[PDB]
Amino acid sequence: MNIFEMLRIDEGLRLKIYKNTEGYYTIGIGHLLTKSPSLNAAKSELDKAIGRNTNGVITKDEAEKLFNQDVDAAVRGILRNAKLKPVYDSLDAVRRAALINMVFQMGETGVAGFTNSLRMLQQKRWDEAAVNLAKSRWYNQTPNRAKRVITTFRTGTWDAYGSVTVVYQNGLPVISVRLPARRERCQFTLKPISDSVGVFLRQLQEEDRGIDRVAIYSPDGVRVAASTGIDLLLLDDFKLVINDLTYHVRPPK
Repeated sequence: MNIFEMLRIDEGLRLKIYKNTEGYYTIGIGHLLTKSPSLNAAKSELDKAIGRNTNGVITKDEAEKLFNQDVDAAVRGILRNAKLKPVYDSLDAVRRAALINMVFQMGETGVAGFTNSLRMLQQKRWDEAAVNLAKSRWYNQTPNRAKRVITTFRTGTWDAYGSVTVVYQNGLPVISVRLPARRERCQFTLKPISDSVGVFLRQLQEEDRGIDRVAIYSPDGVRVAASTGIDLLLLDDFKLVINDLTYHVRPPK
């Protein structure tokens, strides 16, 4: 787990233009296009960012490239900023990623407005920061995200985020999932030919009382049919949604 997997979870993946929860036009993995309320302003901005005529639509490659630029921008924004850099340099990798997340969501300047929180973080005072961050326009606008980001600063662990990975062992695919607020990782061995998506999903549910929703989607956000055999599933990437969160899974081969 790292900054890129973390932001994938927080931000999801969309190949069409959409309104985020603040209601601004966005695409890709959390790429804000404009704060303008015009959809043409937004299509216009997209075309500039990609360097072609998209008609509001991009490819998975274009999303990852853009995402990669935005993260880079966010790190370079921290290093150029005089309030942010000291804090960033004091922090371990996991807490650094929490900060970059914040910068990525609300810019260099919004984040430097958090003078007390930042001081507390520099001073190693993890709960006092957490409590303080928890009282902010940020937390109010996007509380679920903010809680996750705050838990990362509080703890210095990846506990608020989850996981999904796919590995072969004996020629069988093995899927491991660590859920948010869970110490234990859990794994699932499937039979490629005879097992299907729905079988795997029912097992996922069976494993934890805390799961109220599970689904698989293509990267395009189209639901994969439950009856689809696991061998077909693993020919490409897919999105596994578990409660609120989405995990972009990238099987080998």
